[PDB]
Amino acid sequence: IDPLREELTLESLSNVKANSYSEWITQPNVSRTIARELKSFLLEYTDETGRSVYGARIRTLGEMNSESLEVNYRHLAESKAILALFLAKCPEEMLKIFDLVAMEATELHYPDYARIHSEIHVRISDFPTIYSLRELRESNLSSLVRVTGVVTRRTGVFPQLKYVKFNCLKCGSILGPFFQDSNEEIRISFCTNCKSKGPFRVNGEKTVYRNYQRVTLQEAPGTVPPGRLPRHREVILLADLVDVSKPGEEVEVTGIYKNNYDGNLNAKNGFPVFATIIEANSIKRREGLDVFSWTEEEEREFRKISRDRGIIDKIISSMAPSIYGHRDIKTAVACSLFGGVPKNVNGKHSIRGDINVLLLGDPGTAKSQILKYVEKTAHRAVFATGQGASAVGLTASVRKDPITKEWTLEGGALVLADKGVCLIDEFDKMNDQDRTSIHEAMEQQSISISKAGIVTTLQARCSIIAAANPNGGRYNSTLPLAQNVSLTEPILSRFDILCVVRDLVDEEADERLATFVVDSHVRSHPENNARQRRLQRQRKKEEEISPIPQELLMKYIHYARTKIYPKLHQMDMDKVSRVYADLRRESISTGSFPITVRHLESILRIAESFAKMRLSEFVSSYDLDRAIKVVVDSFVDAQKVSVRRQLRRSFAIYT
Amino acid sequence: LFLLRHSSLYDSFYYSNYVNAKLSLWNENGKKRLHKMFARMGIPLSTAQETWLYMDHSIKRELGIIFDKNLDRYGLQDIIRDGFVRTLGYRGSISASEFVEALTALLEVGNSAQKLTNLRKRWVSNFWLSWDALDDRKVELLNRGIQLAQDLQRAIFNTGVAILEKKLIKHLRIYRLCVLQDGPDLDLYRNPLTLLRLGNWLIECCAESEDKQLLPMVLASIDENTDTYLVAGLTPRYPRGLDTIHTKKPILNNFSMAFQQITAETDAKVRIDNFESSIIEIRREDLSPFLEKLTLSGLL
Ligand SMILES: Nc1ncnc2c1ncn2[C@@H]1O[C@H](COP(=O)(O)OP(=O)(O)OP(=O)(O)O)[C@@H](O)[C@H]1O
Ligand SMILES: [Mg+2]
Ligand SMILES: [Zn+2]
Repeated sequence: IDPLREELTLESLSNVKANSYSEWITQPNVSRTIARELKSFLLEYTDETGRSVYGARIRTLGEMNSESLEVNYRHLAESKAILALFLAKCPEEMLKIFDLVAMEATELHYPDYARIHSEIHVRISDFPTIYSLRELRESNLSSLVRVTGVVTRRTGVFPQLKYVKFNCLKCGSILGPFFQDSNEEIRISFCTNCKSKGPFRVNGEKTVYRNYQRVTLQEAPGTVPPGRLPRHREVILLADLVDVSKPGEEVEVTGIYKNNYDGNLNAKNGFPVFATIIEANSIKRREGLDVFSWTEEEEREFRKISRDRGIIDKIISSMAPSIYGHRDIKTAVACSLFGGVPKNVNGKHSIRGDINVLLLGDPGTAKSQILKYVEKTAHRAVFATGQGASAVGLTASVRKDPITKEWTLEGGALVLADKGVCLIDEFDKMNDQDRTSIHEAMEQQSISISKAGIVTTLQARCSIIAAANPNGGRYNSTLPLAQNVSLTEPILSRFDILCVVRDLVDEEADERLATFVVDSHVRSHPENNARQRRLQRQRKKEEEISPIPQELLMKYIHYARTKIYPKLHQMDMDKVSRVYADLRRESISTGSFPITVRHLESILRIAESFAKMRLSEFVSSYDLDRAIKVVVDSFVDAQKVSVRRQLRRSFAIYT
Repeated sequence: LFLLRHSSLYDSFYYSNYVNAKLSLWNENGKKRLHKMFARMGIPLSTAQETWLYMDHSIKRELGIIFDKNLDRYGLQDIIRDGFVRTLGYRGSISASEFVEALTALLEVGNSAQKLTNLRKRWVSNFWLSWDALDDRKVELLNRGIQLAQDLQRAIFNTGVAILEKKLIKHLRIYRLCVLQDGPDLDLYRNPLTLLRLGNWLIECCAESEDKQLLPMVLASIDENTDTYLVAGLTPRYPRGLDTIHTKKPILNNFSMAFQQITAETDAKVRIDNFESSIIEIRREDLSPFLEKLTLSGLL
């Protein structure tokens, strides 16, 4: 029998006889034993239910024509601890053997899968040990490491040689195939055919390429100790991993921490220092994977809930329950969060579907906190403060690509929040130029850029919620909204709902507010399975202040914005036409901004959003009347007291 | 398969009556099963969606072997058949089924009492539009017919998916009812041939397979422009490609006599003038009374 074909046992693998782990693994017999054990683990692992997890995983992999078989580290550790230890200590060779074994297992289910893909990479999902960019040292070199950070850079996708074939210049001989390491280029200092130290060249037009990308991972600002510099590394993404993350994301990277010789670093620092980079093996975003994601089972729950007669009232009440009053704020912000249905007419007329809300009132009124809440609730939201913002950071910024050395263009705050919400706090404090930068996004729904010969137009379709305090520090109820705030008439017109907040004094209202605030403070004291018990008590409190759990609402918003697009089938136009005519009739009074058709458009937008609450594709009458109420109240409150009396008298049916 | 030689292989397996009936592609699980089948057969997904002419020639040559090897598992062993193929020099081949489909598509979608006359005369003109295409000097008409057939099949598949998902097919001991009252493609469902295409599509899926009893199906479609239902009485079908003594005996269609008797008893201005008695036109206000009378008739 061939000695090279003999295979050891499982226990013998633990007993290592070699200088290093890599030498032990590379031995033929140990390699065959490892391959056999990995195949057995893949083909015989079962969960609590007894289902073969990896059989189904491989079937799904084949279904999508994917070249990645995600493998759980915990399962490997539980099944064969020694193999997990070897994979942790020596990732490269273990991963190579695992890739071969996985390609055999996949071919077991799909015999001809080799035609679609020839290599199936194996990715480790949950590494128990998590590191940070600060604690990485020399001892971690050439081992699997899991780190957390935020992406702050990215380069384009390029093809990189996977197998090279050189040639000589003195004799012209052609060298054999090689493997191109992602970090260092192949170097040859002596031939084999002519056996001379002469120059060389790259030849063999027949080659197989692979995708290649590089990103810069930086430590999360929160994780950094007080006022210390963040630490950054460079991550290399090979085929099947490119374009898996974009700047401004929080990710977890599991890969091999490698190092290589760099002449520039040695020349600069003056000591023999080596450059280091992480060769990515798997990238994940940072319960589960995503709260916004829902399942078929959950979709049935939403339909049941929508059947509730007063679901809209529950949604409004369940929004910012920790805040006692300001029901008009809650209605407006919920309508903005749900959004409208953008409309196009033969490519000639475009109607925006976003809803903009401007918050204005006295200093202490729970304004910024509501914006902070909707930041969490909204799917894609960006929070910017008036003082800490600029047009360059609101439209785009230009960078230089380290690879192609050609200027690219970054994304701005508005761009990052497309199909989402753009929250602005301390809006009145922004400078004129920055406040002009937002005019375009408010109505044109697009931002135009001209820098470094990169003239282009970017897509920015996002709703804007702005909070500000009146000029002079307080809202004089006598004067109109024009003098109260320094914003110009155009921007003021562009806003749909204007929920003016007023802080008066009343004994009963103040008693109720004090009771609610004190109860909220006492309820949230830090002192007031174990994880399941904690979840249960948290749910008790959440239901205490919210008729609907927050977790359900977060998925509800996404589902409604995704799958439901209500449309106006038929409804008595004359009602809203009459309201519009009366608005114009009563708005001629001096000091009241004319009621332009922009209010009529907003009425329809709010009606569509309200119908979206019920998940009903028919905009009924009730929703339209409620939208009329919202718009009429918003307009009435903004006017002066003297005109307010007459406006309130005239409008009774609508309000 | 549907226009194998004039579309992509994936589309050929997708817009097919028999394939969908066997795999029930109208739900996501069916699409997953089709993807798994394609992956097992070894044909990539990108390659499978490439047009037939530009698709890699190796798979085109080995297709028969691949189908023989990997179709028993998924139950589509009746897909293989012998058919006539006619090809003129240097021009792509075309099978009899594809030619017939193109001709029918040209007949269907090619191009008070006044509207009825205009519709019938448009159909008469489409007859001649199809007549010319039957020659070798009018290949352009054939290509247009193939494109129109693709569009019509896509629309019918969408409508059938909607109907099956929303479960509009009510069941009765004697017959089954499917009444359409809304949709974006309701305009097309005025030509009897298109309505019969939809009826055949529905008959194959879950009405002839999936362990379901065989009952005549009454399918109707509204047209607000004239306020009437193009009611069609379809006959059931035994599972395709299942030779048996019962399969030999034809399934007679009894709709004609019951329809005539019901029309005679009542007065709803039923337009019994089509050569095929299975199709009539009933006023909108008199549909449900007629359906009740048909239920009480007990003659199907
Ligand atoms: N109705 C209310 N219910 C509960 N807490 C409230 C209410 N109104 C105000 N508060 C509290 O008032 C405090 C005010 O701070 P907040 O961040 O809400 O805004 P602010 O700083 O007053 O706003 P502005 O930007 O207008 O100056 C918060 O602690 C909020 O909890
Ligand atoms: Mg504030
Ligand atoms: Zn040489």
